[PDB]
Amino acid sequence: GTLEAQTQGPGSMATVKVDNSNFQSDVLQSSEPVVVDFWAEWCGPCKTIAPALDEIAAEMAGQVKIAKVNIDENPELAAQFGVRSIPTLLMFKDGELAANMVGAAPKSRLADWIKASAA
Repeated sequence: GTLEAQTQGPGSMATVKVDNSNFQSDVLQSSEPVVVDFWAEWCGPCKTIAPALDEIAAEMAGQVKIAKVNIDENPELAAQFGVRSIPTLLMFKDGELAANMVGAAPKSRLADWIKASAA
């Protein structure tokens, strides 16, 4: 036979990449609140917040998970969750859609929104 990779491969070890294979297990069934960042390679504003989201994910380890959904790869998932422009972040808590925000923002504002949304 053959061995299994232990990670999702090169890419952020702070955030989790989500598609249809793990949206239920890693987002909807998560014990911690989960922020889902809907992004695409062509979204310049999304790129300007991606490092802040990695930092928040590392700092909030065990408290709030940060997931990444590429909308070009998961367009129906994005559409079903009402994502009609990016950047968009959604927070899920206990399988419920708790909050959203649109547009880029500095780390401080992202973190404030996460904390308020998870309250």
